[PDB]
Amino acid sequence: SQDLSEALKEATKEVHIRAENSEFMRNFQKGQVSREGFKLVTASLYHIYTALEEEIERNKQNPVYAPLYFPEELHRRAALEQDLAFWYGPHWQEAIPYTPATQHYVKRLHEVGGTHPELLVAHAYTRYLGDLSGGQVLKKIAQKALALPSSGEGLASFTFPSIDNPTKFKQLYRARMNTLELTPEVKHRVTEEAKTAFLLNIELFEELQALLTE
Ligand code: HEM
Repeated sequence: SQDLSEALKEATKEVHIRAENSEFMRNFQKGQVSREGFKLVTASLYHIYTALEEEIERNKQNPVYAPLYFPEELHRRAALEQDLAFWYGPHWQEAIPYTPATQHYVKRLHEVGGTHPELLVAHAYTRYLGDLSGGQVLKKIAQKALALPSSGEGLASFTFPSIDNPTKFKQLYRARMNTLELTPEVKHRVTEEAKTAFLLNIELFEELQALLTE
C-alpha cells in the first residue's frame, strides 16, 4: 500500500500465517509448551534482542530510524535477563545455549544495523509489534501451561509495564513508521527485509522444535 505500515502488513501476511503454522507455535497456541522449550526460545531471544537493541542504540539519532526509538516502552533485553535468571539461575549467562539459527539471526541484525540502517525498522517492527500482539495471547497461555507465579516471574519478556495499551501503542508505532522519509524503492526493500525477518524466526522455531524432539 501507500503508507509503510500498511505495506508491511500486506507484505508479511503470508509469512505470518506460516509462522503460526510452524510446529513449535501451533503447539504453543494449543497450550502444548514445555519448560525446556520455553527456556530455549527465551535464551535464543535474549541474544536476538541483545543484538537488535545494540544496533538500535547505534542508530537512535539516524533519521531513518529515530522516530521508532522507544527504549523505555519496548526494549526487551533487561526483561529477558530477568526471565533467564529465573529459569537458569544467577549464572544464566554461562548456561544458556546459542544455537546456529540464533547466530544466523544475530548476524543479519549486525549487517543491517551496521550498513543498512534504513532497514532496521523492518526488524524492530517484526519483533516488537509481534510481542504486543501474538505475544500477549501466548503470555497468558504460558502462565497456565507452565503453572507460573501469579506475580509474573518468568514472563517478564511479555510484559511492557511502560505501556498502558498495546493496541493503542501499535497504532502510535505505525504512525511513526509512516513518518519515515524514503523512496518507494527503499520502502520495498523494507517490506522485503521484514519477510526475511519472519523467515529468520520461522527457521529459528523449526530448529528449536528439532532440538526439543527427543
Ligand atoms: C503463536 C503464533 C501467533 C499468533 C496467534 C499471532 C497472532 C497475531 C494477531 C491476532 C495479530 C493482529 C494484531 C492483534 O489483534 O493483536 C498479529 C500481528 C502481528 N504479528 Fe503475530 N501472531 C503469532 C506469531 C507471530 C510471530 C512469530 C511473529 C514475528 C516473528 C509475529 C509478528 C506479528 C506482527 C509484526 C504483527 C503486526 C502486523 C501488522 O499489523 O503490521 N506474530 N499476530
